[PDB]
Amino acid sequence: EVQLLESGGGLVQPGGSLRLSCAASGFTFSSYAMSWVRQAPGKGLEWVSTILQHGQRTLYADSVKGRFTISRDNSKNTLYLQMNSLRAEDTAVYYCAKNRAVFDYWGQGTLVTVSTDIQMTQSPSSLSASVGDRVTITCRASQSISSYLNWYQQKPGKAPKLLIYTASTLQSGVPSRFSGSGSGTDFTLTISSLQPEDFATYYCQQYRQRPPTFGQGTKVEIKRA
Repeated sequence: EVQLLESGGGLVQPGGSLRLSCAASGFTFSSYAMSWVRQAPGKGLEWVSTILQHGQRTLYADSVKGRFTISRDNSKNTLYLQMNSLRAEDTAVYYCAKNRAVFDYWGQGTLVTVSTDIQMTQSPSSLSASVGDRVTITCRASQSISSYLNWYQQKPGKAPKLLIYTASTLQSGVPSRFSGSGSGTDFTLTISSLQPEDFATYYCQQYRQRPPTFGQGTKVEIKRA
């Protein structure tokens, strides 16, 4: 089984520094690029950084350029994010993810507390439904992204899980009631019959352009009493 274990999160003062670590097992660590994606409290997913297979090249998001440094030790199968000059905006749960575009495995995340791109828009923002219902989520892109569109499921209290990649291809182990379709700028994720485990927040992510960008997400919750 594939395992990603983050550590290093904690409370720090603004301007301070932290070092996050990710321990990987169950796959050839050196064969893949590794990324950090963060989620601010009550907000959506945001790609932070990516490092290539042998540490040759690194990419950063504009908000962290100059303050963050990603590194890896392929002998220790470990990934590092050195966060310097921390700000209040940096407060978030930081996730360790495999790959650079299609994040097929995620760690559980570590919480860090501080005392021109393609825009993806999801609709609805939230929706209340019941078991057995049919749910349809729409993801729209500011410019054409062909079919380079992924869908992630994030159950409450859990890390994101890859559902669909390249618009319509189901990930191994995903139930058939999930289906994805669309092209260009307009995409849909459909759950044909809701099950109690399907109540979660769903995110769409484009990897047509670097950096990859996410939608705000769609919360699918049970109908309140």
